Amino acid sequence: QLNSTEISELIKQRIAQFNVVSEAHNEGTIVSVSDGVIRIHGLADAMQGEMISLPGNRYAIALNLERDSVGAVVMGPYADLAEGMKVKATGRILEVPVGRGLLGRVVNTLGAPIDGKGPLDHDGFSAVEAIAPGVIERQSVDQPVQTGYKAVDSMIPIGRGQRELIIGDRQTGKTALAIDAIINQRDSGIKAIYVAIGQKASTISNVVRKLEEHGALANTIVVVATASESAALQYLAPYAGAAMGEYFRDRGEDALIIYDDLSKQAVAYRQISLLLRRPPGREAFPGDVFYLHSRLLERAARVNAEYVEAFTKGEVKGKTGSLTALPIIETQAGDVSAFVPTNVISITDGQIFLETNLFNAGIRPAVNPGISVSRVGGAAQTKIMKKLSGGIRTALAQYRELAAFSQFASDLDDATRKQLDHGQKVTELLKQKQYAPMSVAQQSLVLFAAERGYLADVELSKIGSFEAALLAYVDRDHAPLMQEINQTGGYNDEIEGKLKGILDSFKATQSW
Amino acid sequence: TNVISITDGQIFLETNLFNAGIRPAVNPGISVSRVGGAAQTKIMKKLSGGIRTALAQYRELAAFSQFASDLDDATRKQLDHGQKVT
Amino acid sequence: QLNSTEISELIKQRIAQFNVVSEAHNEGTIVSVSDGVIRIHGLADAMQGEMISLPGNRYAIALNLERDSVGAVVMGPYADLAEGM
Amino acid sequence: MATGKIVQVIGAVVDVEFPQDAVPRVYDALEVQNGNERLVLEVQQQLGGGIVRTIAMGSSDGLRRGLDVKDLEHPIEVPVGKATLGRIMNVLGEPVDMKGEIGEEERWAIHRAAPSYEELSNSQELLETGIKVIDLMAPFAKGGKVGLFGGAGVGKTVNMMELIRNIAIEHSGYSVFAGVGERTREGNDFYHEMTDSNVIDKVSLVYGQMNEPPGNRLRVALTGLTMAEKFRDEGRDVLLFVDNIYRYTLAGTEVSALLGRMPSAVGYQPTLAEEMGVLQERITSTKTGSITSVQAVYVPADDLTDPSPATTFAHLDATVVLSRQIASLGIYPAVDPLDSTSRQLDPLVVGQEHYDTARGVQSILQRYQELKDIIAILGMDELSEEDKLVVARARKIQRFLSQPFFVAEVFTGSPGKYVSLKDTIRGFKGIMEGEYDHLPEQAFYMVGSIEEAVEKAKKL
Amino acid sequence: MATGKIVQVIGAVVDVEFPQDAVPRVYDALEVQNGNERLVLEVQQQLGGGIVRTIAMGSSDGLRRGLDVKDLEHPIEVPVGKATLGRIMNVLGEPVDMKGEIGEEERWAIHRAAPSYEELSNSQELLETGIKVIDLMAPFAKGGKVGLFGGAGVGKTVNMMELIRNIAIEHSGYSVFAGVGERTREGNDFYHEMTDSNVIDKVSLVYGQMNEPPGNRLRVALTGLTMAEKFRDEGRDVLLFVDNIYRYTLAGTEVSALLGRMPSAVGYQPTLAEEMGVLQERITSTKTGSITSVQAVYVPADDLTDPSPATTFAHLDATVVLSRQIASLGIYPAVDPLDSTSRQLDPLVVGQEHYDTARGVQSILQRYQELKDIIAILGMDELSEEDKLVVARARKIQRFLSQPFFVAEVFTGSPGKYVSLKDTIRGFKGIMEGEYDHLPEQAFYMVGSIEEAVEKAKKL
Amino acid sequence: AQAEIEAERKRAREELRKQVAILAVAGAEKIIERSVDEAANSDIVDKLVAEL
Amino acid sequence: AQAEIEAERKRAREELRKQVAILAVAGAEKIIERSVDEAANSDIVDKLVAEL
Amino acid sequence: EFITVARPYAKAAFDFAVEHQSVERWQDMLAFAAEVTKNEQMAELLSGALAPETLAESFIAVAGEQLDENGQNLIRVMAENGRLNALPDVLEQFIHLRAVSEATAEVDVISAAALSEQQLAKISAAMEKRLSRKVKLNAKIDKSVMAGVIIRAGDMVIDGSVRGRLERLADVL
Ligand SMILES: Nc1ncnc2c1ncn2[C@@H]1O[C@H](COP(=O)(O)OP(=O)(O)OP(=O)(O)O)[C@@H](O)[C@H]1O
Ligand SMILES: Nc1ncnc2c1ncn2[C@@H]1O[C@H](COP(=O)(O)OP(=O)(O)O)[C@@H](O)[C@H]1O
Ligand SMILES: Nc1ncnc2c1ncn2[C@@H]1O[C@H](COP(=O)(O)OP(=O)(O)O)[C@@H](O)[C@H]1O
Ligand SMILES: [Mg+2]
Ligand SMILES: [Mg+2]
Ligand SMILES: [Mg+2]
Repeated sequence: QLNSTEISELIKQRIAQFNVVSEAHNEGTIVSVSDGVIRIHGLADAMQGEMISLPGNRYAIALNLERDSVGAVVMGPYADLAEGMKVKATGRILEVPVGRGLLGRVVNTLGAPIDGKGPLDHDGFSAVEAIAPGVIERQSVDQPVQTGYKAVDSMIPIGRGQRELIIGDRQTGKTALAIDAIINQRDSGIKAIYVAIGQKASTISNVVRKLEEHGALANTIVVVATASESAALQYLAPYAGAAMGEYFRDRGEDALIIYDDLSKQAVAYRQISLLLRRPPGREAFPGDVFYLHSRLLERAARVNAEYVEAFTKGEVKGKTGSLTALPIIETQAGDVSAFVPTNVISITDGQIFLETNLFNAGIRPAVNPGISVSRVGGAAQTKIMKKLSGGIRTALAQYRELAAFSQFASDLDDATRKQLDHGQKVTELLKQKQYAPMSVAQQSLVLFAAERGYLADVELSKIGSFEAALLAYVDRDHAPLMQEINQTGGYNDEIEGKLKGILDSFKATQSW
Repeated sequence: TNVISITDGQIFLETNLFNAGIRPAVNPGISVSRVGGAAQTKIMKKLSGGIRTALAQYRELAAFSQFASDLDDATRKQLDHGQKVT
Repeated sequence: QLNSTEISELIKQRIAQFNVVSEAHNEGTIVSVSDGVIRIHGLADAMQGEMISLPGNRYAIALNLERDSVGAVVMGPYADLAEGM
Repeated sequence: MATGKIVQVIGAVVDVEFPQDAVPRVYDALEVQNGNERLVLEVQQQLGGGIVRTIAMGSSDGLRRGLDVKDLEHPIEVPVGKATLGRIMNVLGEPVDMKGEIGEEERWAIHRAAPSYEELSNSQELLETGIKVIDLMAPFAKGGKVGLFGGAGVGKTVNMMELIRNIAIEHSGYSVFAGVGERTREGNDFYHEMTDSNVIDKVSLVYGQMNEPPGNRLRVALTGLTMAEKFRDEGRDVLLFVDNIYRYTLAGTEVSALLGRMPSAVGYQPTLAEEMGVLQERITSTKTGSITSVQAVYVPADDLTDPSPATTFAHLDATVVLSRQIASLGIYPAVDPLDSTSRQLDPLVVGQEHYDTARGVQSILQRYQELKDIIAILGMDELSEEDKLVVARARKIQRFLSQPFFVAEVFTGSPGKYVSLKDTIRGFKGIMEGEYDHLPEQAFYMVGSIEEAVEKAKKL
Repeated sequence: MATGKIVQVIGAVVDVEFPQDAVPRVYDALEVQNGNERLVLEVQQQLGGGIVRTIAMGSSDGLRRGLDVKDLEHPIEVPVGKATLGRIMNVLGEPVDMKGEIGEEERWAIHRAAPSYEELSNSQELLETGIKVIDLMAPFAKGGKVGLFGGAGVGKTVNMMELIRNIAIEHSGYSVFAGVGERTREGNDFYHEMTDSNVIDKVSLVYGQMNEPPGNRLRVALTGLTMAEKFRDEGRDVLLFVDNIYRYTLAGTEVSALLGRMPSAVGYQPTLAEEMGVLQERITSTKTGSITSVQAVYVPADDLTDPSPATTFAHLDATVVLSRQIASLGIYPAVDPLDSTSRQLDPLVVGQEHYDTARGVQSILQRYQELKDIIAILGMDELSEEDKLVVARARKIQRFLSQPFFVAEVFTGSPGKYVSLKDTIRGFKGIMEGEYDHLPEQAFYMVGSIEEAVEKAKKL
Repeated sequence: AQAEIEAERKRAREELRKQVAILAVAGAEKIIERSVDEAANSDIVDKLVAEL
Repeated sequence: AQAEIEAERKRAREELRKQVAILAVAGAEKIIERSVDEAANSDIVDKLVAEL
Repeated sequence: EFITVARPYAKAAFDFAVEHQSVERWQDMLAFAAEVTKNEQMAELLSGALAPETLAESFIAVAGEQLDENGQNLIRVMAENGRLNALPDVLEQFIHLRAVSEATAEVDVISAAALSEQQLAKISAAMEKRLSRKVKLNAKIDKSVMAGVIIRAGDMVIDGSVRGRLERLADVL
């Protein structure tokens, strides 16, 4: 701590660098203060979206350039402002710290550290509001991003550069599903970004604690706008997350971003619109809310190697960057015909519908396979999974068509009883415990087991212990094959023979 | 509901019962007195006991005990007394 | 606070002399066009439900007779009407 | 001193005009002499031109235009500390019992920031409650938030009085009860029960009940939090009971339009979620000290998807959801086990056996819901022979979730029971495993442990 | 020179003041420099006194008040003719494919009157698509319109990609594709599919991407339609593809709400049926040539009744409904043989052979639907001999309606097939007449033509 | 644990620089308060009018 | 380590009292764009010790 | 507030006063018409719900200093629109329009002390390079800007104050 010498020298470097000459600026005066909105009279040269600078290190986003006023929303505690204060119009747009140093930091939406573990070591700044890569810049998504859920990676693939909506009622596992997606990417080279809109701070601390108890936190950035922070910060926070993820995308790396509750960004934006007196639409949401999410989600993209080389000025070659988004939405009473669910259901590439009935009945994760979709689909899987999951799709489709008879089952004919029991066994197979992700080898093995009829005789209540025993058996006894599959995902008659051998040996030699 | 939230109880008069000549049609089970027995004369409190849950039970028991019945003597005396009471 | 179709040129005309009895009660000028509806200033003797004859041999139906202007709907392509006709 | 004039009066909100240079800040408190009286206004907005727009912390009637208002230069501030303890206080922190001045050393402004994310703490230490359903399905931790979501007249006050009885008498630290916009009768009963138990000198009481005008019901919860926040910062641990949080947002809605704000989803103010968050975010534990809270949350018209409950759910750790369709069966407490939930129901935390029992109970009750339509149409005889057993076990589990409460002896005579957790997971594991499967349904209704049920069966 | 000044900027809405001699008409385009970048505005209303209310055709950020606006005395107007083919353009007719300037011969304004009722000509020339289910069940003629109806993920876009490939490779007809609210991922997939399939040099592409302001997403349909009108005036038969009507109506709802019009039934703009008419009525087969169209229409939540799909039905001639259930059973292309319909499906126009083959297939499937729920309860063996034969033929028909597409060739790998209408009728009639009762069911799946069924049956 | 110690070092070697910076600018302001001179003030005017 | 750094923290507090005067004069001189051999150093030292 | 509703009457009055080269007369006519609005009683009558032209007449009666055609007609049109309370702002916008048309501007000078005159000469002449207009200084003194000067013209300002340096530096630190 005799570093005080350094301290004082650092302050001396800040003193030396102050270019004490003046610059002309444009000025205005506050004439109103209410609920976080201020009305500024003057600022003839204000621009829309500009950061206006108030007394104290505070700013406001000028959103209404009315004929004779400027409506601006304060980015922070506004109760201190007062009529008649003077205000300056910088030329600046909202820019945020960005770069590799952020990984493992928790920051608010201005990028101020909030974990308290000191300042940032960022790599410069980036504009919060940017335009996504054009049509010509994209490249079709053909790589997997593994969630580690049997239920998702088989029937609802997610590809690098896709945008998959997690949607469901309250308390059905939307956050658990996304955080397991993050945890699974600890080793996978994908850098994750978790951005929490309007959650209570103790929940944020809880999830960060779970990410630190697993290995994942060192990989990932957390961006926080707690429910006590003003609406401007809540509403902006998803853009600050995307601007952090694009630093990685535009440099050939892969990133994953998880906007928690876009259905609360929409609410903060509604509040801001109604206080600015903008004409309300349906359910009082302002009309542009589609544009609001549309521009945000369109930034999730995969960019071909030539756009990277053009951006990084030749420094990175032959690599394609990618940003994957998993927004979360909450629907009241399963109702998917509301304004915000229907907008984001229209924008995204797929949906994971989480059902509260399935969640109660024990099926966890509660993904509803019959109405969940993914428009990147088969293109994004490993070809072993691509091969094996087609039969799960059909098994469940026939089960869903037959299910109506389950309440008269005893009257049915065995020619259909076979199907109506295979459906139940494969469904009991897709249940999974939390924080327990599976490598692709294990999901492929466990799906092969059910696809080739091995489970046709195991009793329903034991399927889970069967699965656990199988995964342990293969992990000790046949590890090189798992290594091969996990490393390449390939499929061959050779691999199929090895798998048939493993199942035969297990089903005789071991027990569950 | 706004007013159920302000008072100290409610006397819910049900139209099905009222059409069946049960007058007054006090539906026990929904109606309650949030001050309870503290208000009653000691004799009335003694004699009444928890009678209103007795008639609530009798009235829901009649929900299953019309087309069939089981334990069909103790339920039979339960039903008999509930009917003579009502 | 909303202006009510009173504007710089018309107020300068009323400055010039207030009671503009000079104006015929039979004619007016378009002061707004939008979504197929137009607001006409003048036409003191328009009558509700009347046919108003636009330039280009078209018609408008006077539906709103208000304190200062007549709101009418256009019976055809409206896009080429302009303020001041 | 003066230097104001009134210029409007709409309902509860009053506009006041000051010289351009002296205009008060937001949330400052003004004062007016409403005749032979004193009235306190809290400023909410600064309009232009030296005007300011305020809410009246009192009866608005009797105010003329043109009165003179005095500008106190500080927000509302309330007594705080040991002095507050065992006394009843207004929203303005005046004493409202008949006893003397509050001898407090210190006063805090009721508007405060939440603690930093840096400061928060997390604890898994379970809190045992005597109530079978609550700590089977929705256990909660010391230092967490609990919320009782219910309709009108289903039991969210009686349940809170049992939680007070069970936790608060068996806990050493101080406690705070904030009565927000509910009956004065209940507050008086509570005060006399506390004083005739001699526990009153642990408990501080704040009361802005139903009778008061909207300003009081609006700002009283912030006072109750300010007192709990003091005791927390002292490094104690504290129990904070809020009598009905919904009345705070409702009092906000009543005033919203008069402040000139466009209405929103179902009439509510536009700032609903912020107004709720800025209160909810300061009622938390921290590394210096911890608050345990129980908040009753009324749901209007029994609609669990109304904006006010829907935005409340995200704040709370353990949510208990009462329902009228269960209470109309006489099954008190009327907790719905298929909607109750807790952040603490993890194998890591409650251990495998408890978690597995809870999930088994949920699975049975859900399977019973899936049958009620076919049972309703075709009658119970068309079920498979194993479904008749599912139904026969669910209809027992429902009753065994019932319990008689010590505070409810007034209503039903039967003496209350305290059931320990160890003693209830055993009973439910038993019923599920079908080893009490030879006992009539009414053997389980309103009993303590499973052994009182096996006894009650003998006597019919 | 630039003669007007900006006076307001509220989101995407901008107001401009002009001297009263120079006021732009409605739909006139204005231009302003948003710093180092040009921005154009389209006039939506004339209000007040030389004030004009406008929508920005580009990102609104960065606009100051007082910027200089130069008015073009044109509406928006776009390049047309052969020069466009194989280019991708935005709504303004600027390239976004980086292949440089378009090389326009002529520019046409995007706002123009529909053909008179006098100019139309009713001609019933059926289209041949090469898609077995569509050509058989839902035929449509030149000048007509087809609506592909279905939920998300069912295959509207890939069906349209296949339809483009078939029309362009087999019949050489110019096509315009207007992506109203296009997903950029799907637009890049389309561009690379058309360039790999080597059809691209006979298609012109227009994209209004989702991330663009509402003014862009609304007007793109008129740009694509104006390009189709130029090719029609050259006497060609062109085919116009619109990637959603639903997003067109959403962009119209957004623009209406931004302009502050009072909303209607479910928030939809007052003008919904007019905007739909103004778009749909220019797509007709005047005597000089023809525009045919196929249009995708998402049905939100499977209701088929909210105003955007309900209002579009009045204009469509054939409707093809895709179901996710069928798709999940793997019979792509996932038209549902019973629900799809066409006005052109009557003997007088399709011929009795075709009409009877279609009604036969419908009868066979409709009886198989009856039979499935006997087969479930009683098993196969209780059916009569002709009931088992009807089931076998119905399954073989249901399988035979599947087909491999040259554009799905990337998803499956299997090479696509084109099936002529002669072969479709001869195949379905031969199956229903039992000429192929000796082949197994799998032999029919995904083969393409009926001779390929006969061949495939050998190797299985 | 070592990462938590290094965090506490960075945190207390930021708040200390805040304390010095505040006292530095308060001292410079007092020096300016007495050092103020009409000739130097006129040179401030000359520099701002030349920069203008 | 937390008690060890608290010892280090007060030793830095000792060392910084000198440097903050040098920072105050450097700030004043950059602010006014001129050197100043100020006379009434009593005001400097009075601040220098009193708050620290 | 009335800024947005005074603009049309201000522009029309100014256009008229230009076409008749009587700007200087209109300015004081409007000043008088404004101060009549501020009278204790008239302000009450201006709020009362009387018919337009009766209010107009009661207002004209109080003015003999209005030119008997054009001032009356302005007042009567404003009465027809019930906007008589806007006069205080019609005046300000008229003044501003006059400034803009005559290409003459005012600039404020806020200083630690009175300047040396030739300083004011350099300040004005360079502001006439900054702005094209003929610039009229009106200097003021404030000890808060302990040294240097602030130039405040319109809403563009140049901060040469030592106080501005001191805090602009403080927020680096
Ligand atoms: N696969 C699983 N198996 C068992 N329990 C699970 C699983 N996934 C989630 N849960 C449990 O479900 C509960 C709710 O989880 P979570 O909070 O992730 O849902 P949510 O949708 O985020 O709720 P909210 O919308 O309130 O945030 C958690 O307590 C978690 O333990
Ligand atoms: N354990 C119980 N035993 C018997 N009755 C109960 C029990 N719990 C609640 N009740 C009934 O619930 C009714 C509603 O009272 P209360 O809980 O005050 O409703 P609210 O939740 O609206 O305050 C009371 O009249 C009481 O009789
Ligand atoms: N004939 C087909 N062959 C292969 N895949 C198909 C076919 N039809 C649809 N799909 C699949 O459906 C998914 C979405 O296709 P898309 O055309 O985008 O559907 P939509 O436009 O209806 O949303 C993709 O996985 C695509 O592979
Ligand atoms: Mg969550
Ligand atoms: Mg209650
Ligand atoms: Mg689609």
